[PDB]
Amino acid sequence: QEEWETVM
Amino acid sequence: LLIEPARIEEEELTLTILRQTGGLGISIAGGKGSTPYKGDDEGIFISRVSEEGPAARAGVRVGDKLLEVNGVALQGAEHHEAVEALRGAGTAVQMRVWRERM
Repeated sequence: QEEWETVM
Repeated sequence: LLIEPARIEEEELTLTILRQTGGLGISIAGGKGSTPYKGDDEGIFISRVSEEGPAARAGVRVGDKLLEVNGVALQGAEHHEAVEALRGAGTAVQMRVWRERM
């Protein structure tokens, strides 16, 4: 649920 | 007595990022159905900006709400939809962001 750090 | 100066409480900016072989130099948070990054706002936010990276050099700041990328609106978007938008934005990533103060 918690997706706060998808690095791009 | 002293007077409160002119204060900008909100901004909507258009920033143009030049992706490097490493990438954009950001981290995004939130999405419809996700644990919101700020309050109950299930929108997409910039949670991290690499110092002197592409996004950094383009004016992006931690906390910017992501509204649109190269003409693709993210309203009501899930996290992975925003992830797929940015992964494919290409070399020039023009994003529209919303920004508070403090």
